Amino acid sequence: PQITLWQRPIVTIKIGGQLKEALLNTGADDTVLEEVNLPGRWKPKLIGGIGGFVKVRQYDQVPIEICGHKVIGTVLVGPTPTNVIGRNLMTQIGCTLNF
Amino acid sequence: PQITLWQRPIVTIKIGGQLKEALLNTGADDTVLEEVNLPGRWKPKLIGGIGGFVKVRQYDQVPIEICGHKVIGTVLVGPTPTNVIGRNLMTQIGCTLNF
Amino acid sequence: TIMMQRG
Repeated sequence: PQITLWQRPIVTIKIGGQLKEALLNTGADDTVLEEVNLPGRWKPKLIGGIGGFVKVRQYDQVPIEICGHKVIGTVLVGPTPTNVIGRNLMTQIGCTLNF
Repeated sequence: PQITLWQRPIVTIKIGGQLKEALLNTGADDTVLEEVNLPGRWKPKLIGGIGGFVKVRQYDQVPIEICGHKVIGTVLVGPTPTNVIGRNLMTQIGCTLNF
Repeated sequence: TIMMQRG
């Protein structure tokens, strides 16, 4: 697990053979990560939309460990102010909001 | 309630006499709402920072009902793509992430 | 700061 929200919900993740930190972001649809090198196929995706769009590489069905939980989901790879775990992956780990 | 994340976590809020919809956003520090006309004193606050800053009006200790929970917190009033309930108010309603 | 994302 239960994470309170007095601080930013930053967790450790393992992806593409690297240990990283990422923000559990219920306001984000998708997961976006920077400085990762993933194997396999990708397609460009445009995200954002305020001020213009940002193009990223969309990798589908990426194995990723989020806070001890080995899951699979789409990871967008490109420049991001900070690494974001979006709802697409929070569903996979069985993460809910509770009050 | 327990809110799963397959959809955007949009909830009903009562604020300044009005009923509104807003997103439970754990990636947001602060709560930003548009088209509300709150009573009492305020100070300008600069938020965002990517591409420039956005100036909003910061109201402190605002009575607000979020999904049936009557709480008190800081509300920033200004133009926002989506009304956002940030961590500042999610702490007040006792909202946690769980997996 | 504040962190959503559409799409």
